Amino acid sequence: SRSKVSVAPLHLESAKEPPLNTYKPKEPFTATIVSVESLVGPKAPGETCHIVIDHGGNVPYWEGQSYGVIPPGENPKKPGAPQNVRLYSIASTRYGDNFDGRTGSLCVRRAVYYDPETGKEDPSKNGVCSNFLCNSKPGDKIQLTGPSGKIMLLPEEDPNATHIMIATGTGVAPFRGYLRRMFMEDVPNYRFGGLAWLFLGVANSDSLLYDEEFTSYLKQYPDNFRYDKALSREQKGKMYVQDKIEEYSDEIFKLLDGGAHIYFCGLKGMMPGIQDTLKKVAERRGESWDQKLAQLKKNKQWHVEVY
Ligand SMILES: Cc1cc2nc3c(=O)[nH]c(=O)nc-3n(C[C@H](O)[C@H](O)[C@H](O)COP(=O)(O)OP(=O)(O)OC[C@H]3O[C@@H](n4cnc5c(N)ncnc54)[C@H](O)[C@@H]3O)c2cc1C
Repeated sequence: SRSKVSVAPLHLESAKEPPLNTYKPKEPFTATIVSVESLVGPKAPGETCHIVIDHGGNVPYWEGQSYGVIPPGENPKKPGAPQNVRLYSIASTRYGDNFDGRTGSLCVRRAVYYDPETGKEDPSKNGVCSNFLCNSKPGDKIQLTGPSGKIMLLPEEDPNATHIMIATGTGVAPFRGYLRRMFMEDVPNYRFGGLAWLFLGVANSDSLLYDEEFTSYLKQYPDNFRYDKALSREQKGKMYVQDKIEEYSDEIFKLLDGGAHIYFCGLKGMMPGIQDTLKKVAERRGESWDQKLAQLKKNKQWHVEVY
């Protein structure tokens, strides 16, 4: 009776390459919604929902990939054509939230349109797929394609590697799946003993996603996990993720020089600030960020999936 949760079926560890494009837009797999829950409190700027989908084992994936969802309806401008696919990073491990290899989960922020001037909402301008997803109920069907993506696959060749994960908002999704695989699940062939460090930037406390889960790893694996948060409307210029990275810049640089992998996922808007900060930090140390970056890319330590 140990701390790691048993997962099945272990034959999901036997594949040598990740599944890709198993289902395509012309003939999607019809999955079923198991549950939908809001992840945020009243003060969040908008709703972010957690959706568990039963694919019954027919649409397996690896951590870090995405599922494509085709919302119902006709393409707003392709008469007789189906809506385009929207991609969502999978937020669960390959065994899924019920530890049985039958489900996958998505972390979806509702894209709501407000008139800038009148602040008035106009539902005809809301994002179609995200609202359809957070409006779903148990038993509803969803058309899935994929899985897709290789950029965010977790490098497992060294089980003692260092992984520094920087997310904003729904960009936390792939990291929830990495971390359950590193810490929560009993996966015999992947026993993590390195350092995983998660930085998460959100608007405020009520907008934190999966905080209870991440906080718990702090108490169980104090030597292998670090977690820092930045609340842009409730912290110590206000607080963005780049500021936290600045705070720990020496450690981070030291880790990157030692071979650490670094990942960024979430809204593309997060990137410019981060890159400014890293250049300024490098400069203070007397290093060229440009040269450092070229080296991290060459060594395959730099992983970005922003949208
Ligand atoms: C690799 C990848 C991973 C992703 N992972 C995630 C994830 O984990 N979670 C997540 O929440 N998203 C994720 N996304 C984004 C996701 O794919 C969708 O882009 C997002 O959910 C919005 O799609 P939608 O169909 O709701 O909006 P769409 O209907 O495509 O609308 C796009 C935007 O246009 C605004 N808009 C629409 N019509 C008008 C109009 N007439 N005038 C003015 N504005 C208008 C809408 O309000 C919306 O903001 C990811 C994207 C990629 C590429």
